[PDB]
Amino acid sequence: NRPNRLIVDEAINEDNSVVSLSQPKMDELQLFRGDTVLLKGKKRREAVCIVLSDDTCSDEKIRMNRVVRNNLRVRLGDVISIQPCPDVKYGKRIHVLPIDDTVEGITGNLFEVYLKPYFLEAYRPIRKGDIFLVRGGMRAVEFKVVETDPSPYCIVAPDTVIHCEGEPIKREDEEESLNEVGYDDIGGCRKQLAQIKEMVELPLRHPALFKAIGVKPPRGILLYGPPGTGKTLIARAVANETGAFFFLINGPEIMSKLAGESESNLRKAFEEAEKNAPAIIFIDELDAIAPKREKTHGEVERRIVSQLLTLMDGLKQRAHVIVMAATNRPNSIDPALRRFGRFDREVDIGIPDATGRLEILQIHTKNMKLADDVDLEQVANETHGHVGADLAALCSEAALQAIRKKMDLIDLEDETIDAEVMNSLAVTMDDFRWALSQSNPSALRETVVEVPQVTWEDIGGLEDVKRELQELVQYPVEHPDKFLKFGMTPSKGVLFYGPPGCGKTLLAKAIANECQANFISIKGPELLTMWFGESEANVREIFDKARQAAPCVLFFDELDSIADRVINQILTEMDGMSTKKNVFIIGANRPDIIDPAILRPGRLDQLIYIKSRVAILKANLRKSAKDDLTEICQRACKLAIRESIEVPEHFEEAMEMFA
Amino acid sequence: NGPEIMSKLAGESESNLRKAFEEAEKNAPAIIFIDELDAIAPKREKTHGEVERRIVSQLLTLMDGLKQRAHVIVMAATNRPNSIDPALRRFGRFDREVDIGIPDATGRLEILQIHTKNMKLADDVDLEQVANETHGHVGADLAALCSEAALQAIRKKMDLIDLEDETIDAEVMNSLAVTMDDFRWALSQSNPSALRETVVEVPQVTWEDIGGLEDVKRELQELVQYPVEHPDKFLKFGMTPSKGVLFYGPPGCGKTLLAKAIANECQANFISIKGPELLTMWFGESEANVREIFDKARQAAPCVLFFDELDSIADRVINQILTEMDGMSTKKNVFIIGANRPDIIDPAILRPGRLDQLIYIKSRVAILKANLRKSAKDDLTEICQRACKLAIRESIEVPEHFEEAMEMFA
Ligand SMILES: Nc1ncnc2c1ncn2[C@@H]1O[C@H](COP(=O)(O)OP(=O)(O)NP(=O)(O)O)[C@@H](O)[C@H]1O
Ligand SMILES: Nc1ncnc2c1ncn2[C@@H]1O[C@H](COP(=O)(O)OP(=O)(O)NP(=O)(O)O)[C@@H](O)[C@H]1O
Ligand SMILES: Nc1ncnc2c1ncn2[C@@H]1O[C@H](COP(=O)(O)OP(=O)(O)O)[C@@H](O)[C@H]1O
Repeated sequence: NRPNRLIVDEAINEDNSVVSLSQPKMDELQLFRGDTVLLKGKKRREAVCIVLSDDTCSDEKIRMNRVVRNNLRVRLGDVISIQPCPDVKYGKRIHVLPIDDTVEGITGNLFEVYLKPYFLEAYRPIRKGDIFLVRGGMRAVEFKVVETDPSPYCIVAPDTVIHCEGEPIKREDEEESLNEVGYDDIGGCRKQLAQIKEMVELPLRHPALFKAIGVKPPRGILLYGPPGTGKTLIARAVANETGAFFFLINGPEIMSKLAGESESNLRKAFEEAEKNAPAIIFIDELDAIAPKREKTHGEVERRIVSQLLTLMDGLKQRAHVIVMAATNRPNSIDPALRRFGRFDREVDIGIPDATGRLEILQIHTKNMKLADDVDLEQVANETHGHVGADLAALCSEAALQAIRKKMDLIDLEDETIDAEVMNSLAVTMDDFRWALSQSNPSALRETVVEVPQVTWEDIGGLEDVKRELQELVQYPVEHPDKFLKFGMTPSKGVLFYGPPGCGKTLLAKAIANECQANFISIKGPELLTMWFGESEANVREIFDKARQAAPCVLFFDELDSIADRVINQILTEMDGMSTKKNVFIIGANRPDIIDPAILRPGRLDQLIYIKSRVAILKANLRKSAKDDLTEICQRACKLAIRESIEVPEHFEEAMEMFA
Repeated sequence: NGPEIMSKLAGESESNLRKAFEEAEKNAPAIIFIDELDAIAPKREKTHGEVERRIVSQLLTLMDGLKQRAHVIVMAATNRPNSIDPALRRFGRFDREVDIGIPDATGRLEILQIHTKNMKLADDVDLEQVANETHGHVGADLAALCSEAALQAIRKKMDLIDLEDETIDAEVMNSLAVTMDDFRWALSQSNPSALRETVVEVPQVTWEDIGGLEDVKRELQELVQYPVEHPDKFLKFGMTPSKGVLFYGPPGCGKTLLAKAIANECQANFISIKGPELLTMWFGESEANVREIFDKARQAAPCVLFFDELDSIADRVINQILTEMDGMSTKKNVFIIGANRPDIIDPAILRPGRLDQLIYIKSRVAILKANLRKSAKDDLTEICQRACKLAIRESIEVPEHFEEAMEMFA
């Protein structure tokens, strides 16, 4: 019913002048490639840009970056009308202007700097009144098309004289900034972002629905993670994204107010968020305001939490507010905010994976002229355990470096601090090398969630167990119905005991690869020691970030390290682990100091043990002449590389009771 | 609302509680319900305040001030005996405990049913199923589920169909159905993580899941199957029934599946307090947590208690379980089972007034029949499982394997 209309979705191609559809739709709409389309959005707007194809598009959702989307006064979810519009004629005169707030500080001629680079061989269809963004000179510039000759919309051709006077246009009310915290600004946090998104989607963008309805719509949204994971952003952006009024509550701020005035604030906090509703009240650094754990010692520290819990209930479904809190971990927060009616929806944000950090890194360089030798992916690679902040700060450092070298030293000619300068000012792969080898690479590490990369290629011999695990996992994850035709239910865990350097680990990380499910490597030394004292509570937390990161396979290497608390605790959270969910559990030199209970059912009821020393030499020199296991292959790669520096091709020089 | 009553200026707090009763004593009969009390009156070791102390008082000053003629029944909701101040327990204040607990198999169903008495559930919505896989949830958990699952429907079908237009009206929601795929989504979320604890269920397993050793089988039925159905037949001899029994021996022997069974023949609940568990996964220094167990024990009667893996641990925990063992009103349905190391076992536990009954655990030929019942026609289970597998893995590759799988103390 009404084919020409489709639901706006985020864009894959960040290029302003393009909207991409799915092929079947485009044929249904007699649309080709270079095809120029017309777009009628909300508030009576029209945005004529170019349409393309896209395999991951929806047969009814038109992908489109925020520019083309704000130029329609549309949010993500609203549906627009597309219509082929090939009757556009090469402009003649394109009189434009910069929104006075993206230019405050840049001197010189904009045109030459941002305009020309922008249009040169693009022919970007443009329509009178469109606000488009240009990233150059190490920042962002918003330009408003004031008057276009082939009116309304024309195609900026090479012969279309593009005028630019000198009276930056004041930013009109409704024309929200494009420099605004957006979805496109958050990277690496895909799957979980996607979760915040649906929770609010309904109550936040479809208000009335919760009037003609009587259903419990989340109110409190808690975000977990370590400082710099990007909660604020993910927050300010989901609000800035769905047209909600965003009202912030900086936790340290709310404490730095006279003993009492504190309250009044939180109250106005909600008293103002309940005004412009839909609205998201974001409590930043909550663990500072409401940490009623064993740090709760105060005649006023207690009144505050109350006052907030008195409001974290006071809000009715009709209020149209979704309160979002950002704490660090289950224990930083008061166990009373967990009540069902307050902050009941946890969303774990975590450390960005290999790909993440890249996106992230990419996201913060969308302005600086990176060099041809800047392999951002590289930067992403050697940075193993960083968070957003760490990664962003890096781009600033690395960047400032450029500016600290080339430019001001060249002060000698003079101080032309202008556009053309920053514009051509490049940041080479040596600027990141400097930024990285600093006093900032020291990132606050913790337990990471990655997607196993190693397959069965890095494990030779013992192919006995290999064809076994694939049956307790490679079948209940891809073949769900084949496991309801027998009656029996899958195992919750398994155990791998034996001598060191045997293969257990490289196997546990492997088994997950064949299921594309994450992994969690909780080393033995580690829970007890390097984490937090008396942390039988830290253990339940592990499972939280475990069952949540599903599909996944858990693995506690070196279980012999430790019926005591820790063990018994890992055992308790082992039974309460919703079996009917993707939460596998591996185990790990001393089958004696091992509590038999761990051997017992409902836990590690599976018992395994670890030709071999002939093929484990092939998968140990693959990426490495043609004539403990690795303790030798390494003493060779060395005497082999030390023999060259002194022709890349050594060895002679290197040379059951329990079962 | 307890947090509410604390979030008021140091002092105004009182005035409230007073009007609280000053208004409830007006429209009386009336029930003054103190929500989240453990926040107001937790005079346990968290009682550190020149004002935290005045409040509790002020309330205890009223929790007495009320006369029979007042016509008010004050109801408090706390989490456990220790969350509350031991002074509210005085006879005259809050003296009547009513333990609400985690909903059993049937419960969760009703519950689930109760929150869908409005949404057009689909013909393929087996609510009982939802009830089944959700083992340890509470009301909230279960309700929140219906909302999630529900919103799901509304988040799919409807607004996507925004394309026609936004007719948010009755006929829409009316025909808007919530399928068994909406609950599948709601369940496989970040909410199924329910706050588990010790549950009270009605043993389902009978004597069918235990073959061999029918010696003890015809024994327990005499210390329970007779004093629960035949009360007078136990006052015609003089002797009084045993308060407990003990089952020691090698692993995977049958003790547990027996303790849960013995209760089934009496339709009496059961409580499985695993060994690792009291000490570890509960709360530290919890010789007080142990008396609590008996509280939720004698209360859930008729019932049979069972501490599996007693060898895990005269120390506190044990001695404590022993103390609350004598003070356990014998003239009430409070049986007590026990549970690989008859050495690290304090003889006192062997002694009378406790586990004066001592038992030990054909067999490995019939324990194979009750292990393949609901499962060809040509440690005990450590094999029957390696078979059901190589049997189902042999099909995915026709539902019918084995060859492939293959006293000092007494
Ligand atoms: N099957 C294998 N294939 C390739 N390399 C292996 C294999 N087994 C052991 N290694 C090498 O031996 C070292 C120990 O590897 P790993 O398998 O990760 O530990 P582990 O045997 O599981 N540890 P542990 O639990 O203490 O016995 C590594 O540096 C590997 O390169
Ligand atoms: N009599 C029995 N009938 C059927 N199955 C049994 C029997 N005894 C043991 N099993 C199996 O053995 C495993 C251990 O069962 P269970 O009887 O519950 O423990 P237990 O012997 O009481 N434990 P423990 O106190 O450590 O010796 C289970 O998976 C059962 O299926
Ligand atoms: N996942 C990410 N992708 C891109 N940028 C990120 C991400 N996480 C953090 N950042 C950047 O790091 C900084 C940290 O932001 P913020 O959300 O406020 O931190 P916090 O998690 O402490 O609240 C921001 O300026 C943001 O742009």
